[PDB]
Amino acid sequence: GVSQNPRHKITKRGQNVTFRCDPISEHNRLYWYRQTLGQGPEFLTYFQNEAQLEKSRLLSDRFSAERPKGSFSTLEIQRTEQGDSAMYLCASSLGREYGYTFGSGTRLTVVEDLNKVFPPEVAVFEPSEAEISHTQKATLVCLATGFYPDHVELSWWVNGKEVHSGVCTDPQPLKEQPALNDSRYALSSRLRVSATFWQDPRNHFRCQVQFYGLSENDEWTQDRAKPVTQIVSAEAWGRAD
Amino acid sequence: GSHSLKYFHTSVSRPGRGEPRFISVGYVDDTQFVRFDNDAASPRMVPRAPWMEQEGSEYWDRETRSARDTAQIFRVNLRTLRGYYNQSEAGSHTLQWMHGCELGPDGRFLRGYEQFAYDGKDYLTLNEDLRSWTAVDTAAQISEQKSNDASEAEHQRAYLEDTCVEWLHKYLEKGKETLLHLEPPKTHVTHHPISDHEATLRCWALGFYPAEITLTWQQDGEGHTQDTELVETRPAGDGTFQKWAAVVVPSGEEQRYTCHVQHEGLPEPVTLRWKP
Amino acid sequence: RMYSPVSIL
Amino acid sequence: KTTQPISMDSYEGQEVNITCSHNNIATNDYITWYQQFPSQGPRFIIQGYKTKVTNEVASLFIPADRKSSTLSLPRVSLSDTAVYYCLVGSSFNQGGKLIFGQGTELSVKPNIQNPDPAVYQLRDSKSSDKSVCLFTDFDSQTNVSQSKDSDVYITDKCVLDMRSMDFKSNSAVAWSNDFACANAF
Amino acid sequence: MIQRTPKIQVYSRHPAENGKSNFLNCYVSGFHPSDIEVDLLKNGERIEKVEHSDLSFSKDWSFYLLYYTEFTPTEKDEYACRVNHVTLSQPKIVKWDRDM
Repeated sequence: GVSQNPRHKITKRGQNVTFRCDPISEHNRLYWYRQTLGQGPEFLTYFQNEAQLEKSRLLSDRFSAERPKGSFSTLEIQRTEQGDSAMYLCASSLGREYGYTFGSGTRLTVVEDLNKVFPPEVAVFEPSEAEISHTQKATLVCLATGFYPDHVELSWWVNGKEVHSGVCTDPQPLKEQPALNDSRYALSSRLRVSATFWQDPRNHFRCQVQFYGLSENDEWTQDRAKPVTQIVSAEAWGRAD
Repeated sequence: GSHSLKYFHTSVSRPGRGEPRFISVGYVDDTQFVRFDNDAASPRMVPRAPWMEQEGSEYWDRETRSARDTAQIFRVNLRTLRGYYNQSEAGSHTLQWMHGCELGPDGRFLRGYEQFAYDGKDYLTLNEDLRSWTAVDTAAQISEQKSNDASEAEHQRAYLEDTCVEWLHKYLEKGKETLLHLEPPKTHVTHHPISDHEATLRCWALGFYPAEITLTWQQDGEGHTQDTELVETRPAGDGTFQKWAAVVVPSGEEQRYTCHVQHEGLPEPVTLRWKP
Repeated sequence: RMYSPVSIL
Repeated sequence: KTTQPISMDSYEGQEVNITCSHNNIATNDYITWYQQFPSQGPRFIIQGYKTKVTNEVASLFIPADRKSSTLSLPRVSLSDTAVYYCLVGSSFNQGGKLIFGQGTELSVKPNIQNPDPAVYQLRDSKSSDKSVCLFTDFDSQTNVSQSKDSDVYITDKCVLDMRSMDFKSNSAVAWSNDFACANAF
Repeated sequence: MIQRTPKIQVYSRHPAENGKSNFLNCYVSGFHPSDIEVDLLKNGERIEKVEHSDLSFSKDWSFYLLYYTEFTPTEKDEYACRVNHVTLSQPKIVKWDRDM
């Protein structure tokens, strides 16, 4: 399919950014779209080979695409603003219609200052024995709190192996201070398994949270720990209680 | 006065001599008006007719884009076809694609046709109803399937019946100076003795447009009449066509040979006798 | 005007 | 240009009917529907001109008037829960330059087999002083009210599926930083 | 695969008149594939400035080209067309004859 670099980008207001797209090989057309929340993708620009054809009427001259070699393409946003914060979707096709495929996207958040960025703190909470006797089941809950922005990937890991049966992460986060616009986020996740499977002493649980935050490129002059890209994890074991 | 807009696309592979050659040419009636050729200095759709010279860069951009699209898909299509027929990578092979709309005397849409051919033979052929194909082959039957699913949007009917007609009507109004001008043939007879027994009479039509003509020879008497040799109509290289018909007649009898010429540029059919 | 293909073979 | 519903509400195993509205559709414009799952890019599902069409994924019905068409989803699953956008146009003028609306957010919920609205308290594996509240096993036919005071925090619902034990259930989460888990609703 | 032998027609835009400005034509048609060589000869030696038409074809998918140069025809000057194609066992030469 279409592939996008990177899947997550944070950038300070007023600074430049450059996503990249690598289309399905042999597709001679590549399109850039921009999608904000609760909205269909808006068309930005496209190419036939390396030739940048029609360029949207409503497009900032901050925005500007390149497809040298008519293969990969790079969208470049200059002097970033709040509104810019949106999913940048890539698309590739064989002429006007056939094989029309969208990439998964690059999520962009423009923060008014880097200091607003915080990594998540993660806890796994064991099941209630109230629940275990009554419903004959054991609902674990994972909890990532105090991260900004919302660039986190939360998986479950039973005995070294990722799982999707029983799992439920929230659709989008909720805000800790729903008023102040750059609020810090929190997200939950459940893993329900059989009463007997949580009561096995040998059965290991682990709630992983991949963060996406600053990278070595980003200058950090503050007291506290630099809020870098990291994986923050939390575990539980089965007990015969 | 039965008019046409027709396109002719040719794609030819060249294993390890670059990627496939692609050429497009369009025709109003019997006048070529546009070329595209992906080798030649500019890989762009260009005018081949003085009247196309004052379409702006909008028009040419669209047509250039449409051409590179067709080219790049036909590069793929050759590899597919090579696959279905199980032919080596060294063989050069040919994909051809042709379509046109035809109007009657009255400007009433008459027919659409669109057609594909691989290596000379009919490959895939659009039907009367303009929404369904006939495949010659087991392999074509794969391509038949794939072209039905996607052309349930009636893309051919849409083009042929509607877009092709509209644009025909447009090219006719732009070119009319040259195109709707009926150029009657300049017509004369030539005598070429063989023996004292027989000469050849040759009836010439020269410098005519359009290219639909009839050259017939007839004989006053009850005598035999040797087979006429009709040469196939041929471009002057300046817009107009040439044709000739020839008999060998017994010497003496040459004034019993009358040559009739039918052409729309001619008020009524002309009749022409050798006169030395 | 010509038209580019929407399907392939 | 075309309007549809901003959202639509379904139950599992059902058939769902979203209708696009294209009164000024061109004579040769055709109707083509995308399906965008949470996070992933939009995916082509079905295109139609005037004939009714039927693929694995779905079926598109067009009436004569051609002023409105209706994508119809069979035996809708939990997975089949996305935004469904309706485009009206033609490659021929578009250039593959797609124009998307707001689309229609499709929710699919499970038919709650044994309604059993409970509440439970769970202990932080590592520091047992701190906890979270679990509203679970409840009916789909109910809104989960937001938080009230400063530092009460309450999530929307979240359908989970236990495959090798054919049991779908609901669940939500509250926590605070006294405050009994006995108070929500 | 189809291979069709080309059909040749050497000739003149205008009726030939010794000393007067004219155009020599060669009309290769009915052939397949596309791959073709064409020279106009002046007394058995190649003319080195010949134009030609954009490759086209017909109902039957056979190709047709018009090779041409301006010439000045005379009494004794011999013009022909040398065509080669995979289908021709050796280059076919067709002599120009102002009466055909």
